[PDB]
Amino acid sequence: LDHDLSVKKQELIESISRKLQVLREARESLLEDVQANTVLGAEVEAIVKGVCKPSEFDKFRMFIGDLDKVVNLLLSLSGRLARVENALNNLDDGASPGDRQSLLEKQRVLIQQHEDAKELKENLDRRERIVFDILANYLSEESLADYEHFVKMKSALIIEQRELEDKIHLGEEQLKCLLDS
Amino acid sequence: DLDHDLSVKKQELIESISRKLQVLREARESLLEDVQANTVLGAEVEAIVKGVCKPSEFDKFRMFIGDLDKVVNLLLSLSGRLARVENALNRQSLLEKQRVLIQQHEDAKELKENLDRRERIVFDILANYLSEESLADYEHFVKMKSALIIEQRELEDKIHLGEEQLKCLLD
Amino acid sequence: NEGQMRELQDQLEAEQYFSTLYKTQVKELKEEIEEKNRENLKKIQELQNEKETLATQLDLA
Amino acid sequence: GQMRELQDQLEAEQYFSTLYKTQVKELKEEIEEKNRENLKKIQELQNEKETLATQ
Ligand SMILES: [Cl-]
Ligand SMILES: [Cl-]
Repeated sequence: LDHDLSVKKQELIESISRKLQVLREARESLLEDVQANTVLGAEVEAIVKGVCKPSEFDKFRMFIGDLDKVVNLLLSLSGRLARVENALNNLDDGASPGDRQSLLEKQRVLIQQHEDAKELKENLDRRERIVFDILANYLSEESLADYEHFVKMKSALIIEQRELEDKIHLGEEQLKCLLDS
Repeated sequence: DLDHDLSVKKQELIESISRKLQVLREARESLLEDVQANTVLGAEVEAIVKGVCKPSEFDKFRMFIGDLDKVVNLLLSLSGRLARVENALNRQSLLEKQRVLIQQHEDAKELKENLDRRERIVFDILANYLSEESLADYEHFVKMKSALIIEQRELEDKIHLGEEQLKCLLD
Repeated sequence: NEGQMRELQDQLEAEQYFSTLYKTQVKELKEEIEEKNRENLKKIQELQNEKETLATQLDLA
Repeated sequence: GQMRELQDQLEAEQYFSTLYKTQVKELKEEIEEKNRENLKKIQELQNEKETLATQ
């Protein structure tokens, strides 16, 4: 029976390794995509500098910077919240009650921070509609479509990248732990 | 046999530090009486404002007081670490930390400015609502708290250091 | 290293205080904007009504 | 070893401080602009009331 088990281990290892390979390829392709979207962004910025007065442009650049920062914030924050959540879940029964209470407190503070970040998302969207309405008058419709596509693509693409990175990291971890056997 | 000379020099030094440390502890106790009395007085002022003042203006008052502790303690922790890194001169990674630290210090200065603004506003709104005596109690209370946390932290740092050297030398 | 730990803890305290103070300030700012907006609205209502009382006089003469 | 998590917390509160600061800026600029516009309008209508007053 030992043969069956060993070959089973080998099968699993090979499969997981394949998944890791395909995910890496996806990392490369997606990186090409981020490069392209970045170039489109630079183009939009160039076009807007000409038509937009200095205040409008400062609100624009400030807006995008705050976008990147906001997204990364929500992803890191949601990350720690998920980790603490799974820790509390799989935590052994009994052990220490003060530990369960401290972890619950971490859950509380993280969820509150999440609400604050939510309000921040609302305000940032307000800013987005503000810049959208102001810039709609200044620029053409085609370049405008390219702009909107770009802005949405930046955030969505950043998230896609980070989630993928998490998956590949995890797969690599389970693979390593399994090979150690 | 100058080893004797050195040993007695130590013994004298440690004795001195023990004395000064005692003085600092007693002074800390008196300061503790002061913080308690001032805190109860604070509760009283809060009650009077609760009765006489409006809910909104009262809310800005609570905002002000809550923000006060945070501002003061912030400047004390910030000035503390800044002194730690500046004294740390007595592979150049630190220079960047110094930069961010001074920038944070300027930002905190701006925050102090706004807090002082709010202090003037709460003072103006409260002068009309309250008596001159109760007003004296309010001003005395706010300034007493602000200065008092600083004094407390300074003393606590001093004593903590004295204990550090006493223990370190005493083996 | 423990000095790194403690130093980072102090940093966290700092940025916490920063965030909190900026939050309270933003709130007081929004409340202040609504208050001044409202009071000013009142003022323009008064002024326009006084200009109306002044306007009705010219009609007769 | 788990201090890197604490570093993550610090990064989070950094983002907080930055975003709230930027928001405060846009708010201050917003109050100065809006106040300026109000001053303009009230000045205008006051001037109309003055031209009417000379009658
Ligand atoms: Cl928060
Ligand atoms: Cl800062």
